[PDB]
Amino acid sequence: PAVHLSNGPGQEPIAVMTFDLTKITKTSSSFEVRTWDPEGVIFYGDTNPKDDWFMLGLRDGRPEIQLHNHWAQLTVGAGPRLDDGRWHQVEVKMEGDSVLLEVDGEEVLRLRQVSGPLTSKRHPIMRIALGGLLFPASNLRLPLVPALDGCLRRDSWLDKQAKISASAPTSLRSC
Amino acid sequence: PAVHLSNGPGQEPIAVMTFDLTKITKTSSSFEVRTWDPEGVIFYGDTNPKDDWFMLGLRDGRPEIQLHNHWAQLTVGAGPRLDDGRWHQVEVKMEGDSVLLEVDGEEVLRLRQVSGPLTSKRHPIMRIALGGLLFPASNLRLPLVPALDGCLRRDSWLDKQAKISASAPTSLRSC
Ligand SMILES: C[C@]12CC[C@@H]3c4ccc(O)cc4CC[C@H]3[C@@H]1CC[C@@H]2O
Ligand SMILES: C[C@]12CC[C@@H]3c4ccc(O)cc4CC[C@H]3[C@@H]1CC[C@@H]2O
Ligand SMILES: [Ca+2]
Ligand SMILES: [Ca+2]
Repeated sequence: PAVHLSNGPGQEPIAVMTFDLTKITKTSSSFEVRTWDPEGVIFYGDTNPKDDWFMLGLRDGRPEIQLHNHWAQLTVGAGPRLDDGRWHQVEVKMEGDSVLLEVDGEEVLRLRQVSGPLTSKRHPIMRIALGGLLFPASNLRLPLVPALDGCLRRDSWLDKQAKISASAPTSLRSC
Repeated sequence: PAVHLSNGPGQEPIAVMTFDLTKITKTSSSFEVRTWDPEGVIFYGDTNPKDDWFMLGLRDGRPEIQLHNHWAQLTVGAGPRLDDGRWHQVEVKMEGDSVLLEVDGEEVLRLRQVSGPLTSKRHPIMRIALGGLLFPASNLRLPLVPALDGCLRRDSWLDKQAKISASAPTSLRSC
């Protein structure tokens, strides 16, 4: 079962989850995505939308990560185009001080020395938003148009042990 | 004709070129590299080894860029392993405010918003060192052992119009 990553004209995420970082052990997430859209947000995460935030999206068909925290601030593209209408496996892992991006079983990007441990963030509540940002797109380091006309399936985010809340799936729309 | 990227035990580059940035028009370089070595420096560049420097190397077989300037400071891995004993084409381009890395005809990395124009650097003299750094390896954001047991060929760096000086090829060693 797959869900649409955008619902209608709005830019809002289709879903938000929140996690207690004092209870994280697994610091990775995995999902499959399918789209013909070259630009948009796949997911956004933060502990503070002003001071500690992360965005995985597509620009010109390829993955783009933007992140802004006390240790690093960056806008980076990598990997193959994904806007070919095929399902693609994506894994985004925090390992040590690094963020790893794997696409279709291949590591395509490693941002080294970019974060302290999730355990120790100043604010111990992490949000993950699917298909949109939790601030205006103009707040990005490099704006894009967030709407991603795509589908998401087989998605797991950190683990249930850490999860405090998840948005109502009443609004989710099947693909 | 190919040359070795390391000569004996020392860490020093095998060659240094310097350029007048007031005369650059082409801001890209291209070469082929072949190695079985998973770690080392391919080339280093700077306008100031303290304040504005760039390194392309291999770590765990894959490209790594480190760069430190007024606008960005980063350590990033991307692309496939290159330590498979095959010749690989590499192109490193500055385009707008971005650095592009292309391997075997595929863009594998785009560092966006990382530099002002080469035209306008505070110091208008750029050095490019092949096979080594122009400071101690401990000065890197993330140290590696610089010696790269590999070969380089078909290399062009910016253009001759901009070049002020090039090291004596008396020390270069053929592969
Ligand atoms: C933990 C994840 C990778 C690392 C991400 C990160 C990494 C650094 C940072 O300062 C904030 C965030 C928030 C979102 C995190 C992501 C949410 C899911 C993904 O697996
Ligand atoms: C111009 C090159 C790409 C951009 C590199 C860069 C990029 C940003 C910066 O602040 C310094 C340097 C120095 C070395 C430059 C490289 C030397 C050859 C390569 O093509
Ligand atoms: Ca879009
Ligand atoms: Ca080596």
